[PDB]
Amino acid sequence: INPLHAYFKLPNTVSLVAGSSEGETPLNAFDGALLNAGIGNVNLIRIS
Amino acid sequence: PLHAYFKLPNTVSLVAGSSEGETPLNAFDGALLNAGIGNVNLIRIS
Amino acid sequence: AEINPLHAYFKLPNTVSLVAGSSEGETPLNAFDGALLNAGIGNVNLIRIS
Amino acid sequence: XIMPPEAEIVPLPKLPMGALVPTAYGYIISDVPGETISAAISVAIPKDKSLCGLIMEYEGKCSKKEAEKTVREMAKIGFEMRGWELDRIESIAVEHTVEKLGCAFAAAALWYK
Amino acid sequence: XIMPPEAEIVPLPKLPMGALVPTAYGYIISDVPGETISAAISVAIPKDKSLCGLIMEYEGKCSKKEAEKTVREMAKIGFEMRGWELDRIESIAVEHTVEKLGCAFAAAALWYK
Amino acid sequence: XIMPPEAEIVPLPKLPMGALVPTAYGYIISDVPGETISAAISVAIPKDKSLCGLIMEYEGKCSKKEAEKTVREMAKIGFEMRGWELDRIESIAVEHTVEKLGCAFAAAALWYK
Ligand SMILES: N=C(N)NCCCCN
Ligand SMILES: N=C(N)NCCCCN
Ligand SMILES: N=C(N)NCCCCN
Repeated sequence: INPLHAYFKLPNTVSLVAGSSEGETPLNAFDGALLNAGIGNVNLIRIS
Repeated sequence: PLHAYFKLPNTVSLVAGSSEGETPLNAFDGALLNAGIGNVNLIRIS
Repeated sequence: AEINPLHAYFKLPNTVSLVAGSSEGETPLNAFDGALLNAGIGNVNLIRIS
Repeated sequence: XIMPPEAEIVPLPKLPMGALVPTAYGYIISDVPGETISAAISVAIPKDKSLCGLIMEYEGKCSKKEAEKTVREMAKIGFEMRGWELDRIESIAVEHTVEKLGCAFAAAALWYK
Repeated sequence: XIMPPEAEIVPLPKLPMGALVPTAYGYIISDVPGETISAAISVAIPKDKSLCGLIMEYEGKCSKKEAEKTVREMAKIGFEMRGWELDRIESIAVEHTVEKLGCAFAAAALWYK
Repeated sequence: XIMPPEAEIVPLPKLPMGALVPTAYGYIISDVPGETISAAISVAIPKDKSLCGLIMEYEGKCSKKEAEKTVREMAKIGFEMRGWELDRIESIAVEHTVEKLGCAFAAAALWYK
């Protein structure tokens, strides 16, 4: 049986990414690093 | 709908506010209240 | 029985629990991890609310 | 934070490993031997259950007693700013005496019944 | 942050109390009497609607005009870094003159229609 | 962080722009020309598949090598504190030599199959 409403449940994959970048401001450098890592166009919800 | 559809946020609203406070956290709470989002839980996005 | 509160925006939490803990650690993050474990919430992902 | 309206204060339930838990927390980490650090959390509960509760967090180089007193007052102030009737304040605090590197942590975890 | 493709900038909706609202924000707190503090938010909107918008936040000991100018430039830079055609930039800013202890806050709240 | 039980480490999937991705990350920003900054991320995977994985992050003014060595040890220590048997630790790191203003970033993004 193919699972439905999968996105409403707990995440089931983890991906390790990393990157770096220069920037005109700290936030622009941060943004550049995320872009360099491949996750620059999604919203990061920091888990602690 | 009878079957909840997964979706990303489709609205963005710009708000701003300021406030004095007895402590930093109370001032922050006051600023959120002044901005109109003081009674919701903010999940900070980065 | 699982739920991602960030996706099921229409289903708000209906309970609140107070916990506290402390711990020594080899690094600041390991000390933090230890404190969460001591508090009974070390094996879950905390989504900080503000 | 904010305790949703009609939410109940309950002892921490058995949480599935890896669960995404919305949590308000305060913490402090110190590497100063012999230093006492504390963290505390408070939840101001309204008399009108249709209203939300307010969660406040605090951390500092002080005793558990001072931390809890401070965080409780912070929750009280939040209700005063809103002009809402306060039913009571539930709180918790913890103190830690650093040996080499320690962390004091207090939290309000929002979950489901 | 990031405004999802096809998302729309709208006035703040009626949010249920206690809702977990994904929000990009900038804030600053000061206890220096007479000090002016500001916070600002900008959203760079793409010409190509298949792409996303970029949300930037800024805070500092400056005026509302300076904060808004800086945050708008930050969004522009973000689009330049991506090499995306910029349609326009929407923003908001606020300033506060501290009496005893104040906070300036600006945010972009993401929700669902 | 925490990798849910039975979750798998996979290459970054095609993410929908604007997605609210639960992410554990470490970052460092520096405006000192010639300074080398690094960020690293690790995940300790348990032998017992019913248990969860532990994600650790690290950042600092050091080499890529030192950052990775450090973050891997941090994950191992987390498993030691839990008394959990180790399958393996996966990690990645990045270093950046500041020209004017740079940022090093490492993260573990949780998503869906
Ligand atoms: N009203 C909010 N959502 N936040 C301000 C107060 C936060 C106390 N944890
Ligand atoms: N146990 C937690 N939820 N957090 C602390 C350990 C993981 C730090 N990235
Ligand atoms: N691209 C991101 N998700 N973040 C960095 C750029 C946006 C900062 N508010």
